[PDB]
Amino acid sequence: ASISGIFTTLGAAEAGDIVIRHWIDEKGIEIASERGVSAIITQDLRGKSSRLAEEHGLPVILVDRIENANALALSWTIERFAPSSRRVVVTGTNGKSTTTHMIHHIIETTGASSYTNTDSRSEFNTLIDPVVSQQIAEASSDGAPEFMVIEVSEVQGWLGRVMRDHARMMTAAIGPEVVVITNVAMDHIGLVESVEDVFREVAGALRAIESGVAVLNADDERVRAMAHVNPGLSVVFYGSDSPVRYDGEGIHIGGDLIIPAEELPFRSEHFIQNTLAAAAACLELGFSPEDIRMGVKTYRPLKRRFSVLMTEPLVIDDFAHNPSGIRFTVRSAAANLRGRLWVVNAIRGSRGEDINVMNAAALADSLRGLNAELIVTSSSDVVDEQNRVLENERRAFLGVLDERGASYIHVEKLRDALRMVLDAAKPHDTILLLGAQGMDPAAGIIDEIR
Repeated sequence: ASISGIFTTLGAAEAGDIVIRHWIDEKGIEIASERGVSAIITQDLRGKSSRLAEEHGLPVILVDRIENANALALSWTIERFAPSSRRVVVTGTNGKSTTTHMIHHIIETTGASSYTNTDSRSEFNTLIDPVVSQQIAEASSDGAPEFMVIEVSEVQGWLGRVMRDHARMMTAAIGPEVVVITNVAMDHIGLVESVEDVFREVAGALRAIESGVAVLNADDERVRAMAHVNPGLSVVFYGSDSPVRYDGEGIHIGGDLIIPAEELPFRSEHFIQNTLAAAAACLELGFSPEDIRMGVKTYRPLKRRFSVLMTEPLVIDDFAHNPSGIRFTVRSAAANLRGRLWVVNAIRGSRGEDINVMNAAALADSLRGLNAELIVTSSSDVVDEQNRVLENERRAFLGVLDERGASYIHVEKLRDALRMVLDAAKPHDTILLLGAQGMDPAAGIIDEIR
């Protein structure tokens, strides 16, 4: 067998490797020939790199769309390195990383081998980079893994130009036996404008395979509607009334109650819903409810997923960046509320006015009827230029809170906002920190303040 001549990114390339890259320039061609790459697959040769590659004797394949090249690179890598592995694809709007990470964990707890592309900062779930197929080759080097758990981004776009049927394309390249759908929610405005745009893209992952099991969410009206998308698939449900379900007693696998409420390591809506999805898929992979019970109790969450940073006052760090996420996180925070709720939310810099208006609206609704104070931050002191809050975005966000009459204060710096909330709060109060990149460095600042 051979473990060389594999598809890699330019940075990870070695002699004989095939670099796949959205675009390449004259400097890229130089680095490539220095490393001895066999060939380069790109969508764009910049300037005079086409003639420089000819001089270096480096073959270059120009493709109409790099996502198609990466999808083919992915199928060939799987057939070449792990064709017998059982694969699971996880897609939806929210909770893909948690569901995928929990399935990977339940399988690894069992003693079985598994590959996963997930991490807290899940950036390698796209067909713009050959990173997943590069990682699959690296994992299969000293033997192929029995299982693969792969998170597939429902919506993707390069140059803001949407890659139609990206989920279908990526799923078909993997060819999983199980496909897990989490939810259909609004996010990535520009790529999608309507909830039907999201529904069509998420449902495409089911059209990607002729046969297998579809693990669908009974608590989402749109995800439940996906049962009649691919009749060749056997459908399994999770959530309410379904075999895998949650209530006061706890998590019920089948007629029995496998995990009682107190045994649960975490209790948030996000954790619980994503755990039922992971459990449902694991039953289809032929795992016992005891293997699942053991996995769940041994589980360690991803960074900023309802992460408890402090006790008295309770400080929770959640990465809610969209409306349904924000609504869910606030409900989970309000559940064990003993005093005032202090919400520090970071405006999504350089993400357009539409997401910021939708989030501002969701924040206002979730907070009405609560003993709560809202501190909105620009985090200008801790963000890079790719996440800078623009004037029009700040005014759009604060406009919604003004129109609605939500009690708020805008604080430009994240460090000023975190100092402000820690002084104002009392031990029985709960501080909920929300956001994406703008709220990422809050855990680190809290350490410097305490």
